[PDB]
Amino acid sequence: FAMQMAYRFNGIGVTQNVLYENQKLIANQFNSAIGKIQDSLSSTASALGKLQDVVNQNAQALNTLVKQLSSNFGAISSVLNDILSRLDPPEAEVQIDRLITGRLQSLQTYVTQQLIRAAEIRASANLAATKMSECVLGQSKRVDFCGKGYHLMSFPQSAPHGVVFLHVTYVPAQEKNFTTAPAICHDGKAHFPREGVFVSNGTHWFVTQRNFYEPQIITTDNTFVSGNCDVVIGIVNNTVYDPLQPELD
Amino acid sequence: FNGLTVLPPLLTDEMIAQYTSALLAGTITSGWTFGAGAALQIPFAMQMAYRFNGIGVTQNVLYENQKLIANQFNSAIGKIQDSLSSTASALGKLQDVVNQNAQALNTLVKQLSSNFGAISSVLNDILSRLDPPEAEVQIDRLITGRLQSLQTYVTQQLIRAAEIRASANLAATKMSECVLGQSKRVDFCGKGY
Amino acid sequence: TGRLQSLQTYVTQQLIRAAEIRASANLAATKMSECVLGQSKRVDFCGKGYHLMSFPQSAPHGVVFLHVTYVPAQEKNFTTAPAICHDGKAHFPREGVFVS
Amino acid sequence: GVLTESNKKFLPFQQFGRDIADTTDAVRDPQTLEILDITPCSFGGVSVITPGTNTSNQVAVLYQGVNCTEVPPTWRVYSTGSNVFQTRAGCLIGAEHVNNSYECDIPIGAGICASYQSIIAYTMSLGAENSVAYSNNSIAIPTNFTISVTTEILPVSMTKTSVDCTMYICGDSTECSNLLLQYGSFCTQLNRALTGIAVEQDKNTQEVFAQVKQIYKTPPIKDFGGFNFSQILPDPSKPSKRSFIEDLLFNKVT
Amino acid sequence: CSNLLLQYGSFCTQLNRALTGIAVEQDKNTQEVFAQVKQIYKTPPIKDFG
Ligand SMILES: *[C@@H]1O[C@H](CO)[C@@H](O[C@@H]2O[C@H](CO)[C@@H](O)[C@H](O)[C@H]2NC(C)=O)[C@H](O)[C@H]1NC(C)=O
Ligand SMILES: *[C@@H]1O[C@H](CO)[C@@H](O[C@@H]2O[C@H](CO)[C@@H](O)[C@H](O)[C@H]2NC(C)=O)[C@H](O)[C@H]1NC(C)=O
Ligand SMILES: *[C@@H]1O[C@H](CO)[C@@H](O[C@@H]2O[C@H](CO)[C@@H](O)[C@H](O)[C@H]2NC(C)=O)[C@H](O)[C@H]1NC(C)=O
Ligand SMILES: *[C@@H]1O[C@H](CO)[C@@H](O[C@@H]2O[C@H](CO)[C@@H](O)[C@H](O)[C@H]2NC(C)=O)[C@H](O)[C@H]1NC(C)=O
Ligand SMILES: *[C@@H]1O[C@H](CO)[C@@H](O[C@@H]2O[C@H](CO)[C@@H](O)[C@H](O)[C@H]2NC(C)=O)[C@H](O)[C@H]1NC(C)=O
Ligand SMILES: *[C@@H]1O[C@H](CO)[C@@H](O)[C@H](O)[C@H]1NC(C)=O
Ligand SMILES: *[C@@H]1O[C@H](CO)[C@@H](O)[C@H](O)[C@H]1NC(C)=O
Ligand SMILES: *[C@@H]1O[C@H](CO)[C@@H](O)[C@H](O)[C@H]1NC(C)=O
Ligand SMILES: *[C@@H]1O[C@H](CO)[C@@H](O)[C@H](O)[C@H]1NC(C)=O
Ligand SMILES: *[C@@H]1O[C@H](CO)[C@@H](O)[C@H](O)[C@H]1NC(C)=O
Repeated sequence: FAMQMAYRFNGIGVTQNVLYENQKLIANQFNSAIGKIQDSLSSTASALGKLQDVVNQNAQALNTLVKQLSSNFGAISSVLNDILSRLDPPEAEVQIDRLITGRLQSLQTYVTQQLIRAAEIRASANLAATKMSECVLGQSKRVDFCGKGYHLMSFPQSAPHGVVFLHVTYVPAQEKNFTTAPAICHDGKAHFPREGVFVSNGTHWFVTQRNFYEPQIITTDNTFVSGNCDVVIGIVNNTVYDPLQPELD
Repeated sequence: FNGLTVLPPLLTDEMIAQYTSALLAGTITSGWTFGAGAALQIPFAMQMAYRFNGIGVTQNVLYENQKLIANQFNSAIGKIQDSLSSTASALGKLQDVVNQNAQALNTLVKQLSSNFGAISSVLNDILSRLDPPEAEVQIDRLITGRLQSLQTYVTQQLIRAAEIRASANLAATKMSECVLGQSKRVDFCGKGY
Repeated sequence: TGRLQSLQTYVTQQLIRAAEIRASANLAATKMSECVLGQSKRVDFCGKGYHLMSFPQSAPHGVVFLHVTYVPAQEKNFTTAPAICHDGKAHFPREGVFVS
Repeated sequence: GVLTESNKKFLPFQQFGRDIADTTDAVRDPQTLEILDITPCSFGGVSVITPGTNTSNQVAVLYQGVNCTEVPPTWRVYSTGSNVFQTRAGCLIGAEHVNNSYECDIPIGAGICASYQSIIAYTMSLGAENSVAYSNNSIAIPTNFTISVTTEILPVSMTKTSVDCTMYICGDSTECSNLLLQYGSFCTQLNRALTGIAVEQDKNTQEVFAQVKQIYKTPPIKDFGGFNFSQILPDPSKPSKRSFIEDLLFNKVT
Repeated sequence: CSNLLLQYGSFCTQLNRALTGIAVEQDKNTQEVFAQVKQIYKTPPIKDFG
């Protein structure tokens, strides 16, 4: 599992070194987050409101359909047995027709609204299936699709009429301010970071990865050279140390 | 009108403009970092170099050609203004919703002028001209016609609202992915890289 | 009134069905854009496996996508280590995994 | 309606006027022969903005699209001199207007919304304001990180209900059934639509959950580098074999 | 008219409920589309964007 988490850290753009040098802290943070989720579910109510709204709407629609069966609709009574019991068929037919028309209209309205609600639920289920495919069976680069932050991995949980996703994300924290430049000039040549950004702490210059502060000495290994110093806007002067020379000596 | 009221939106246009301004200032001054967590400042040139790296071109090309890229961007955004100001019918998609809603409301209003088999379409006229025992016969026909028209209007409005919700969901997804980040999905965010 | 009610029911049903057809068409257009004109990293969006490329084919009222995917096979057991020590230093792979 | 001195001019032969759908907007009196315009007197809906019967019994009443100048189902306490606030969505009575502004609970409209401190009404707040220290040679880089777990709830299916068209309308009456037979095949279409919805309900669940070729099982010795999945994983003690989180979710929804 | 209309049951309760649902849905759509920022960021007074 640690190697899998290192792969996911590589996926979000962070070197896998960071996981291995912070494995205990990361495990503790994940455990604490799970505990907080459990506490919030146990204590806070109305969190599962989206699941409850569908049930409430369906129950209300069905109750309205049942209660619409007790309407006169212009007839003498709303009970067919009473109409048939005290009336001859020639005049009972006129009374029955109004009830038939009213009940048919109410049932048609119910069926149409149910079709609309079913279409909405189908769209929601398709979204849930897509999230299951792209957030649980893999790692997604789509922003805010599998939670807020940099997605790491998700866990599905079953619900009475739905699915609950627990999205684990990487959130940067404790930022610091530095001075930066686009390129470094050495021997009249422009040097660019292979993967990272040049930063300065006031007196010296280093290379760090873009999502975690790990300053390193600027060398030929972690930079590449292209062109002279004139074209680039914002160049600064610094030395680029090459490891070959000390060993050659 | 007859029972026809229009409810003002909860978010006034000034608030929506403020939200768009916050989005645009954040994406200029921070890139995609403000989406994930706290907004981390970055020079705009370096953000462009990062995005060139994202599309597959080395950040060398941006710095060697910064002025040309800036001029091209400025010219394109100026042509956007020219096209919007001069050319018309560019916003037909937005106009269609307004036209459809206005037409539905107008036909709902105009369905109040139909006899529906009664002696008149004015209910007060029926009451004044006719005794209560006979007036109910005409009133029932009027009730049936007006109920049917109102039910048709409501059904059409629900069916249209479903499509508007689908469009709103697509717009929200595009705001999340195109604006708060850089997408690798082909043709999702414009045409090209 | 009977015939008009039947007609209204037919029109409402047709509208509801056309909404679903439009949703399917939007999905098909998105699949064409993201799999025929490109290569997608989204899981199980175009075939099962690691997507390589797709080919469209016309149908009487639809479209057929032929998804070409890469599926690993014939796995083998190995032994791993997160890092390797040499001269009192920790070493990590640049783009691979340590196996034994 | 309410009569007003009309400004539009009539040719010497008309008697009244209208704009759309026989809406008489003007008329001339038969004696003074003066052109008058007719417009309906104000009407609108009524809304209650209670914070819940639990907590307090105080309420605020909103009249939609009504000017504050003229207002007077009696509502004695609401039409005698209480504090009245006029908004763009109508007039508000029973809620005091505060000069402060922050996030609110109950929307009203046009950027105005109310909450229970007494009940107050105020302009909605979009959020906090911060000015990022942008410069052409300054960068912010994280030095630490946090891991967040968030929950997303998505409904996938609803109850499968079936309604018998014949028995609902008629309910064991042969005469009613014979009369209904003349109406064609409405019942058949209704039953077909309901059954289609019912089948779609199972199709949704099959699409969402059935995405595993095999039933993978976790090893007994749980050594995942320190990460603890005890709550997420199924609990064999429970008869339903659900996990702790799933048990909590099922208990909440009833 | 209203006394005769009372014989038709609670149709108009359903109509008003559907319209109110649509009205709430519109505000939900706008809020989901636009309200995606925790804070209201402001651009610096000096415009030097390269
Ligand atoms: C480093 O960046 C920080 C921002 O996190 C600077 O602190 C803010 O700088 C802005 C500049 O416009 C001021 O308006 C704020 O008042 C500062 N905040 C505080 C709490 O003082 C900081 O000044 C920067 N320092 C250097 C040396 O660049
Ligand atoms: C910027 O960083 C450099 C290198 O880390 C600092 O220079 C060294 O600081 C350490 C103290 O941690 C001293 O022991 C060394 O003698 C310094 N010189 C070297 C290594 O050549 C420098 O002090 C930092 N500047 C700051 C923090 O303002
Ligand atoms: C980096 O160093 C080079 C040479 O070491 C500087 O180039 C000199 O720039 C000055 C600027 O007025 C000229 O007068 C000299 O003729 C240049 N050449 C030499 C050999 O001195 C360059 O300016 C330095 N970078 C910065 C930002 O100052
Ligand atoms: C990164 O943040 C974590 C917590 O978010 C820090 O760990 C805490 O450090 C303080 C100070 O030593 C302790 O009192 C806490 O008990 C620690 N918490 C945990 C969960 O371990 C960590 O020190 C931070 N790292 C850096 C480099 O700032
Ligand atoms: C994973 O978390 C669970 C829940 O916190 C741990 O189980 C708890 O263990 C402590 C100490 O043994 C007991 O006091 C609690 O009653 C346990 N809770 C439950 C719900 O069983 C479990 O020990 C953790 N896993 C590991 C390997 O430590
Ligand atoms: C950055 O802006 C300052 C003005 O505050 C200016 O003097 C300097 O030349 C600029 N540098 C670059 C690389 O644009
Ligand atoms: C790896 O070893 C385990 C235990 O010896 C065995 O169950 C498994 O089948 C092996 N995998 C392969 C691919 O041979
Ligand atoms: C009606 O008579 C009154 C006085 O008796 C007069 O002022 C008015 O102009 C007359 N109007 C018409 C239409 O004859
Ligand atoms: C409901 O009542 C309980 C106590 O009876 C109280 O703690 C809670 O805050 C109330 N909630 C609301 C929304 O009024
Ligand atoms: C209410 O009527 C007064 C009197 O003319 C007017 O000044 C005020 O603007 C009206 N209110 C609104 C909201 O139009």
